[PDB]
Amino acid sequence: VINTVDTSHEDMIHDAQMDYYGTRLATCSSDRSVKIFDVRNGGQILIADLRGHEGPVWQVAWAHPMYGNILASCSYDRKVIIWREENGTWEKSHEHAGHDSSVNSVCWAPHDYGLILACGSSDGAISLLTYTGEGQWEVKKINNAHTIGCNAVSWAPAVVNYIKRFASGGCDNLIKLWKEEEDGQWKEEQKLEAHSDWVRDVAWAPSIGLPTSTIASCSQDGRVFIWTCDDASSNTWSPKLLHKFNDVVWHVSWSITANILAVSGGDNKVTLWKESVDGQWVCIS
Amino acid sequence: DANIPFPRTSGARFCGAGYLVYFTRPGKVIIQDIACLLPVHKSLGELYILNVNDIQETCQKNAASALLVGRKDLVQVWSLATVATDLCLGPKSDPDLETPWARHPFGRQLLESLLAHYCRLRDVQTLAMLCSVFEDPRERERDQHDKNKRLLDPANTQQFDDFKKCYGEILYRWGLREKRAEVLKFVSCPPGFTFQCAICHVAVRGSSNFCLTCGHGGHTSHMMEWFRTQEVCPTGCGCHCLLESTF
Amino acid sequence: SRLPPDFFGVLVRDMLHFYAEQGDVQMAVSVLIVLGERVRKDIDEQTQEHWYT
Ligand SMILES: [Zn+2]
Ligand SMILES: [Zn+2]
Ligand SMILES: [Zn+2]
Repeated sequence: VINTVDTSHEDMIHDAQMDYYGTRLATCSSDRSVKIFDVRNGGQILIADLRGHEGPVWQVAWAHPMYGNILASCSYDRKVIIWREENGTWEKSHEHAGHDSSVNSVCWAPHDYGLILACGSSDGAISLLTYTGEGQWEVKKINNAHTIGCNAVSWAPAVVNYIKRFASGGCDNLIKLWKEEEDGQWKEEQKLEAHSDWVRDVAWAPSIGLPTSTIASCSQDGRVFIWTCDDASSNTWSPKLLHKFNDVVWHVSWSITANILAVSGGDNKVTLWKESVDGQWVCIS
Repeated sequence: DANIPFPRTSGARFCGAGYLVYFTRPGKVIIQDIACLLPVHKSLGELYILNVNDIQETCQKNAASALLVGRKDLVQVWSLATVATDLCLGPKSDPDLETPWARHPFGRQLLESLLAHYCRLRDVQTLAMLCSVFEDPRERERDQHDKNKRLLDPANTQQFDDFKKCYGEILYRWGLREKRAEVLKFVSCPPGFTFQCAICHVAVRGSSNFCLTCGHGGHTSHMMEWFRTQEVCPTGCGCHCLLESTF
Repeated sequence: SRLPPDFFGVLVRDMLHFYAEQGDVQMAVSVLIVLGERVRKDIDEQTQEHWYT
């Protein structure tokens, strides 16, 4: 079916993400407001409001229910605000401003590691806010992480202790892949550079047991690249094009089982890809 | 703001298990169903009985469900699993006696072929269910025989466990937890004083409750019966346990 | 919406070959006769004569 909720906003809408069970709907916007809508059997009703962040909002990401009801917001203002809620009301919990340029993206970490939140701001740095407990957080920093600033961040599925790995890429079209040593340092590993000018979004496919790591990409020049690799521990990342549209591509998304990719860019449209038996990506709708 | 890729007005995204969201500029958030697109289905998920004792009953019960749903390759594969898991094919410890059913071509090789095809089709559901169901001197021979004894290769246990973890995560997504326990039941790797009752005084050894404040506990059904109608400590303590035990 | 048609042919051929190696030429010939054209176009013609004789 088709479900539609009226935004009742006054300015633009930048992102919209639902909840883990499919029983909530969050909306970021440039009105300096967030309006949480309870979607259930086709009905739009309010639950909360975000009347103030000191600026427009860019991207929100829900956290795992294992740890409760936690919502994050990275936006224009240079602040990242969490919304831990208690006793049926949504309340501002904790904020920090560890940047001197607008926060670009936030992406919640896999639940096995803990409750970690990567923050790729526009000032060439990445901050990983770990939950120390008892209402305290730790803020790490890696300065000079980019020459133009990371546009967006992504987390790698967890494998078998543990080895934390995540991917990010800036406006210098030099997408890299990080790592963490035993000490605690975020050492760099590699740097893919088969991109034209910039890379807006980066998304990493979910893992379902297949020995193959797949990373998507979308450049500011029309290109949706699928950087598959199946060389176990040989580290061979071979780009393969999928298309080249008529305008800038904005966001790349994945399925649960990594069979469908949906890319929506500057053309004010959304097209759905796939992966055919031969090895070519075709549209469906 | 030099780094300004500002005018973002469109976006598509997958959410939930069976859902999709997208919005556009002319602007209400329209979602859509994609349940028939992914190889997994919630409807078939709710019906898939599993059991460790009576394997055959599970296979024949799952057989009817796919026909009740519409899928076909399963109403074949489940039948093959039923005929390829009977206790008549029980292995024998001695290596002399008979060739194991694993080394028969319709044994292990069939399992590998089905696993490969459904890996290509990218359907973690059937993988999880099939794997769960199928789960100097002369001394250095019985070890190799036990290695060849099994219908699943001992050299790829990790991938099977990964399948069984992934299906559990998707089941949690859907909203079923009992099934998440049944599936995870098969995974190999692991996940003072005062001991009397208070309503019948017989020693407790199993499942129990108590207040944090009162410190009076007992059998769980006992507390169901007691607190069905009252609000006081059973041992004359005065606690309103509905205001203490719970948060 | 089904399995691909020519899916199990290789397994049938391997089962027959395995049964021939052990020396049970009784089941191989019986399966060949019972099936017929559904399998006759996959085994070499110089092997069938060996089994039959
Ligand atoms: Zn009792
Ligand atoms: Zn008491
Ligand atoms: Zn009490």
